[PDB]
Amino acid sequence: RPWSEFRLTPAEAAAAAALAARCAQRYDETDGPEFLLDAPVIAHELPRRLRTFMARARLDAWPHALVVRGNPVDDAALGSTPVHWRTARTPGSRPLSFLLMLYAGLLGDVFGWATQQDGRVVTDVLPIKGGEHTLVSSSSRQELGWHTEDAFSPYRADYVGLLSLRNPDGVATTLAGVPLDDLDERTLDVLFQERFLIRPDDSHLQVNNSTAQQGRVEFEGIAQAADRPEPVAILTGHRAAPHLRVDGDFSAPAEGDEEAAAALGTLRKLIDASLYELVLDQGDVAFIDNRRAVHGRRAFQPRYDGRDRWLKRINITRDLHRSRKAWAGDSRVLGQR
Amino acid sequence: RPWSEFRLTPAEAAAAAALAARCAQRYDETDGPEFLLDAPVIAHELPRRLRTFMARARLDAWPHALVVRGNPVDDAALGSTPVHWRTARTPGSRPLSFLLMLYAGLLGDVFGWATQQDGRVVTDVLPIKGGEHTLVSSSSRQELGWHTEDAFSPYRADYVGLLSLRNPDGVATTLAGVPLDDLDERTLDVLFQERFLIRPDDSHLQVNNSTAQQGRVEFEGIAQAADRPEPVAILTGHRAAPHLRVDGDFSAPAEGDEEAAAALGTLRKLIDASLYELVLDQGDVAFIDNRRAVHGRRAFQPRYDGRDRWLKRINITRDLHRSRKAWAGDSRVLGQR
Ligand SMILES: NC(=[NH2+])NCCC[C@H](N)C(=O)O
Ligand SMILES: NC(=[NH2+])NCCC[C@H](N)C(=O)O
Ligand SMILES: [Fe+2]
Ligand SMILES: [Fe+2]
Repeated sequence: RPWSEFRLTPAEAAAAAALAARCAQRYDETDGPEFLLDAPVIAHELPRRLRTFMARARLDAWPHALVVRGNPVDDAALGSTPVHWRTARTPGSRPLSFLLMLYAGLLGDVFGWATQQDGRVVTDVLPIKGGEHTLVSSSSRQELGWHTEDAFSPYRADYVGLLSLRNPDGVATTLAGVPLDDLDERTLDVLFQERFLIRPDDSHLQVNNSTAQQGRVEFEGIAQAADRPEPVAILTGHRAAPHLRVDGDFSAPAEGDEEAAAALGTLRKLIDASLYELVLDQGDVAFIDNRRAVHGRRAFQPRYDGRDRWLKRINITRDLHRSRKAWAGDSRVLGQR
Repeated sequence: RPWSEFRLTPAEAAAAAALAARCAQRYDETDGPEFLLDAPVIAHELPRRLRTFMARARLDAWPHALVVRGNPVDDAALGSTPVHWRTARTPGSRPLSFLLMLYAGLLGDVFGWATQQDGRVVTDVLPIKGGEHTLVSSSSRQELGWHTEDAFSPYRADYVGLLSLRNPDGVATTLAGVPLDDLDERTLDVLFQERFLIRPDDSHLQVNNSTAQQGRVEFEGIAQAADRPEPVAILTGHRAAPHLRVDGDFSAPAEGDEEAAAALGTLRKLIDASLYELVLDQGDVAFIDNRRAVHGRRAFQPRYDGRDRWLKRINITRDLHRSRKAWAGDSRVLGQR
């Protein structure tokens, strides 16, 4: 497969769950300063074979994601899928939120955005009634188009963690790498040049955060990024294994640049053609390499009966200090005037 | 102090030493692929209080270095200081080399250069007879001028680890941060612009590596960087806490750019004025933040009697994949044609 996969034994899965439950019993919340600081060290107590996989798989040159299968989730204990992310920090999902953060701590520094889901570090992906055909992760009936997470920002995550709390109908996450087998060298050259506009996605809009959140200054920076985007490259680094920065619905060529436009149009077609599926079943966790791959989610018919698909999500950077300009006044929650 | 300091208790120091000895007994060498992959996970077995310090101190906004005091070193067991780095992998220094790598594994991904000390990851700092007045770390009588480690390279370390095997006369390492209390905004503006040349230092020259090393292709990239340096900025990131990229002996203004020259001249004067001393006594380890601080070493009279000052050194990056263009054919040893 194009991702690296690990399956917990029942004993390993139970041990990780017990550790997460212990943390949930000793800390007030996942996003509190105390657990944010302690989690990477507590994560050292996770099963050795899992720690070995995470340390090595992160250093491999090829995988689009690190996938860990086999975390038990009891639907009765978990309770119904929340109707909105606002009310999604349910007691039943609490230990799994701690588990996600522990796993994330093995890969890097977790963080959130001042302008997304009220500045939470652990966020929620679930269908919101009335928001089926939006461009945000709470969509359903409309496919979530492929994207680099927070592509607009130089402080975007290196890894995006997704823990499936439930996914009864097996809705697929989509993934694609750089279509290096099909990009001609001229097109590749153009994609490496600063000739593209990438605007913030709709999750950073005031309407998709709680009221009175909301007037906070960090939405100014989002407005600037949308109104006056600076030209940037889509590809960076090594020509034989480039890093990728693009969003199918929020990228554009630089104004009047038809060669750049042609390169982007070609890239869209090649990514559409090479897009593949990863189904995160209940208890599966994926850490998507946000530099090597774009990701999305297939269209699905939401249930709205209390058993809708539901993920916990977390943004991870290899170096928090890279984003210090955007340390709102925290750190761990990013944004700018 | 401007650095963050931790002192091992005798029990903690002994436990860390036992772990390093265990590793030395089970692995053939520190730089072998096996220990490079395993060290970050084995490091999870280090004393908890040390792991907590390393996880937290790395995330603080202020320190120029992380300093760990109190590792025992027995001079009788260590043996005489080597006459050259080539012959410096002595049985007596072996466990301490493993210890350094374990500590480094808590902070990030270790790596070396194809063009420095024969591509070794764990390197040596000791005085070489005849090389007293050189610009390299084996100098003595001539002060080692302040510098960002490998300032010429975009793949330079985030942290530089220095473990003092011996330092009988207490020779000081020098450190300085960005002189933010004295840089006027115009000068600061200019330092943030791509108007400076930074060439590779003399440690990357063929003459300072073993013969037949030496014709290898990576020296071509070093020649290109020296002959045709691309203009780069000295300061990056947040204006209120910038990252620093400069070398007192290998930096220059862009050709004919007198405003840039004035800014560099001013910076030299301010760094010279704010330079301070850190003495790494026997058994002390420092991890210098290579983005926040420049460092050097005071002039000293070498002994050449077998008890000269001697450090083990290691380069650390928060993300190895940042340098994939320069993965010679390894990774862990960097360089380019
Ligand atoms: N092409 C897109 N739909 N981009 C936006 C992706 C979803 C966005 N990151 C969110 O959490 O809502
Ligand atoms: N200004 C300088 N002397 N720069 C070079 C610093 C020493 C070099 N990094 C070495 O290990 O030899
Ligand atoms: Fe996403
Ligand atoms: Fe140095």
